[PDB]
Amino acid sequence: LNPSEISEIIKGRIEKLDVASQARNEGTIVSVSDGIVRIYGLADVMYGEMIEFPGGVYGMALNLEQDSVGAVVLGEYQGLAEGMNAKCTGRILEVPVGPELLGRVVDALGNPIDGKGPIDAKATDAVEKVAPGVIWRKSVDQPVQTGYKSVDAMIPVGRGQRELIIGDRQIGKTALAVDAIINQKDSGIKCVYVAIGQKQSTIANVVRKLEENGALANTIVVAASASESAALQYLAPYSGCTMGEYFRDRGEDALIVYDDLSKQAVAYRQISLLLRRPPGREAYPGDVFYLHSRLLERASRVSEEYVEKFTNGAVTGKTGSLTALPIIETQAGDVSAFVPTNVISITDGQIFLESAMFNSGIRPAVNAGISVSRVGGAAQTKIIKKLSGGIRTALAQYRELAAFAQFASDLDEATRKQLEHGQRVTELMKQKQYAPMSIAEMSLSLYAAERGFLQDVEIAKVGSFEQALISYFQREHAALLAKINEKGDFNDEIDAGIKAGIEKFKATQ
Amino acid sequence: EAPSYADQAGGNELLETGIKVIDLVCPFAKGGKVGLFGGAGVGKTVNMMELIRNIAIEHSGYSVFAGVGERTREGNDFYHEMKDSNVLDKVALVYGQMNEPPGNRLRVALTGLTMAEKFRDEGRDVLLFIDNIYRYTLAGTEVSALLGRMPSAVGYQPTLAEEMGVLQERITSTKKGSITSIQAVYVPADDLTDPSPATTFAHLDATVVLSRDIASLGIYPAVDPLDSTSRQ
Amino acid sequence: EAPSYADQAGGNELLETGIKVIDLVCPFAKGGKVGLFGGAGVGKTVNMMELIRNIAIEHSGYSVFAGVGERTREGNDFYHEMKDSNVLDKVALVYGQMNEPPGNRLRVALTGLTMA
Amino acid sequence: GQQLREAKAQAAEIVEQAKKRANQIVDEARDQARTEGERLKAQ
Amino acid sequence: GQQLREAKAQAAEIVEQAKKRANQIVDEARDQARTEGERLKAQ
Ligand SMILES: Nc1ncnc2c1ncn2[C@@H]1O[C@H](COP(=O)(O)OP(=O)(O)OP(=O)(O)O)[C@@H](O)[C@H]1O
Ligand SMILES: Nc1ncnc2c1ncn2[C@@H]1O[C@H](COP(=O)(O)OP(=O)(O)O)[C@@H](O)[C@H]1O
Ligand SMILES: Nc1ncnc2c1ncn2[C@@H]1O[C@H](COP(=O)(O)OP(=O)(O)O)[C@@H](O)[C@H]1O
Ligand SMILES: [Mg+2]
Repeated sequence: LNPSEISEIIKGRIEKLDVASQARNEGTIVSVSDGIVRIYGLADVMYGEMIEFPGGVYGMALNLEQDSVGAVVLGEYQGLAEGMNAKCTGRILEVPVGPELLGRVVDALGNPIDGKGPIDAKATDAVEKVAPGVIWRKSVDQPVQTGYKSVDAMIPVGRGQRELIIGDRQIGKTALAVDAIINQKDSGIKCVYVAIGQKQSTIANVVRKLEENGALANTIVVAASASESAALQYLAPYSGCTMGEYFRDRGEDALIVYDDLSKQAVAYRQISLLLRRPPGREAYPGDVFYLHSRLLERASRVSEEYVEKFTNGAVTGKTGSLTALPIIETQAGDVSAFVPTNVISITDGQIFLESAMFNSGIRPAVNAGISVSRVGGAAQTKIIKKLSGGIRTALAQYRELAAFAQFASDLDEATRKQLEHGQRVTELMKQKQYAPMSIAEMSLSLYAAERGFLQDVEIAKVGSFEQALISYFQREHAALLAKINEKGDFNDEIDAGIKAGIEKFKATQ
Repeated sequence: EAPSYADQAGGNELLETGIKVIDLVCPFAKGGKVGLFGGAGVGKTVNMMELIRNIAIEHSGYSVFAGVGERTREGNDFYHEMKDSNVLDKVALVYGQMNEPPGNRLRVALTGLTMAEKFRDEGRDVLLFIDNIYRYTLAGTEVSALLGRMPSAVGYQPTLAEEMGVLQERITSTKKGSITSIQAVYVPADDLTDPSPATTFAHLDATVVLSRDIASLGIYPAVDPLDSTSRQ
Repeated sequence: EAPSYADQAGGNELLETGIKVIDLVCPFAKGGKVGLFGGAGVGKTVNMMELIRNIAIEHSGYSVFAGVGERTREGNDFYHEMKDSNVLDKVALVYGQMNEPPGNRLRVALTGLTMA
Repeated sequence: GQQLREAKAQAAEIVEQAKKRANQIVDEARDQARTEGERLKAQ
Repeated sequence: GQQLREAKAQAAEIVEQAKKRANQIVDEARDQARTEGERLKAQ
């Protein structure tokens, strides 16, 4: 297992060492307080430049005054002391980018924390950027499938869309975003998951659930846990966004989750209040809308001319995109609070998760009254857009009539049948964790709801009915499901084959 | 500077919008000023796009559209919509969106207003559309403590009403020509007594207030009829 | 520092307490955190001594108490109640009392966590 | 009597479709068991 | 009517019995692959 000659690497490192003197621009630490260091000197430092301290500690220059430089420490500050040396690096704040980060867990500066060796990235890129302009965009029409029936039927997400996931604590926000990540393992869309302010055992459970479902090799994980510095918690979404923008700028497609943007705003509030900046609503800084809007604008779809301009002619005739799913935690259903209303004013729709529907066992818990997608059916495939026109109206007729089931035997026929269809569509949209459905299976369930094949089936046997129907179409009509799973086409042949299979299921099974 | 008191033009000629609540309870005038107040995701942009589409029917002059601190995707959609339907050659577009540093967002509405002032001083009747005028004001928040100023109430700049007045008093019709203006106005955390909309209210002829409760009932265009007034 | 990402144990292994309502209705995780609610006089201290006795005798572990803002009367009472229930030698006691300046009351949980 | 023998034949056909569904889910579980054992080996 | 209700109630039993065979096959394959994994890592 371990021969002795393979440890001769040290000799080769000695043969690639430059021992010539190089000129540096240097300074001295004057004061250290709460992650903020004042430095004398450093007369050639740039705004946003990494500053090297002893022990491998870096900082970023924020306040270039005439006689001092204020820097924010990008790590633990507690080993820094007055009198220690500071050096310019020549580098505005960078992260490594590339396909070599796929499968790896890193921190906010790209250093690996999973114990699987060094990352051999061939390129770095800047953390702070301005998003590309008005003329370089293209309108969103390709689908991103989350694998959930309620999300892919009602609130569809496209390539380049920003779609917020918002709701109270412990009602499934990480679950919806992680299952949207796991459904990209055979679709060509690469994935970035940024955890901000979470517990480390939660992050390790998330990466173990990514490896157990076969999607870790498609996903970069960037982690800044709850006992890190607030600088790394503030800077980790932009670092993961640069990691997704590598695949955006070369005509490929990526998808990023920010699993709490609400904890990033708390960390930026901490940094701004320690700099004695004057606050506004809820003690947040005045530029807090700008904190989210500089990030989420970077998620976009860019045209073929932008991709041809970026790669200098290497990639021709391809668009690239980056889809974002930010996540916001609310307090007791208050969606009119300052940070939630700032992020709604930025995204292209949102998915509201309701605590009462979660506590009644309606487990994907999507409030269909107020969830919306601004792109809509321009992103959707044809069979899914055709069969989901009657879902939202069946859930709408159920909203008020769901409290009438205790006296519904003394009601008229249209109100009774609308309430029966509402209970059937509500029982159809329940779905377990870690069970994705394809285009053909959600089309089978949506056709079973929409065309009236749920009418003689009771409520407690709806979803078991759905599972049996899926199994029957997997063993009798597998070429039909492979026809639907190509690009989601719909015509009269597919219509007739689905309705003949459902009638043979309802007659013989 | 603003045009003088002797150069002001009066007029109350009605502008029909085709929308029932707007024509009923807060009617518009040609050469007048319109605010569309509302919180996050209640409709402001959808209403402005409908007001652009229906005010374009009986208007034959030019238009200036200024995007101040809003979505870059909305700018690309509106440009490709006007280019596809061949009305792009009447409209001048200025954009300083949410992705920009705050000097660009602080000064882009002055550029769009300068182009509308040149069209007004050639003796024409022009339309001026500004999506979020609140985003000029918030850019003046972001640089205010860096300019050495002590904060006013709820962290705003102390020069709030003067920056609003120096911008809003150039938008008017004069005796040379007329400007009809539609401006979307953001309300922070759905609070109408926040100082930025509360200073914005007296600069306008017609005020359309949108409501999250009326839109949560399913009613669009979501106008509160007891909170929307106009002098017409 | 906190333990690192590679030092996490993994899984969702339960800690058996031996109490039936706790192990049925609201089960505890190893490495987990338990909020405890309620007023006074409903049996909080007796539940704490029973958890100390059960983790010492049946699982061969120890306990550390850290009293953040400890009232002096109740700390003397809790010390004599743990002498009379034979569970004093199973737990290390750290008090940061109420009449102390607030850095003592800030760092007393870090002291008890270091012994744990 | 004639509708009783038709009821007995429909009972036997319902039983045979249950055994066909049973053989299907046992076969899919064998395929799932094979690919999950290969994933734990590779890990 | 008794015979048709008895046939549907037996069909649900056949589907649930094969589901328990499905869960046993997949969980024993996961456990056997894990034990051979700890054997190779200790070796
Ligand atoms: N579709 C589902 N069916 C059943 N249980 C589910 C489903 N989705 C989520 N859950 C359960 O709901 C619980 C809460 O989910 P989750 O941890 O994703 O919530 P969250 O809102 O992201 O919470 P956190 O505050 O930790 O970020 C979990 O224990 C999870 O197993
Ligand atoms: N007239 C309308 N009809 C239907 N839906 C509407 C209407 N106006 C607004 N909405 C819904 O509200 C969303 C937000 O509208 P938008 O104009 O973007 O809001 P705002 O400008 O206030 O942020 C729309 O994308 C749509 O889902
Ligand atoms: N397990 C128990 N069995 C019987 N009585 C109990 C039990 N736990 C508590 N009690 C009763 O409740 C009272 C309050 O208990 P205690 O733990 O001392 O509360 P506190 O510490 O808040 O004063 C005790 O005096 C005792 O009589
Ligand atoms: Mg808008």
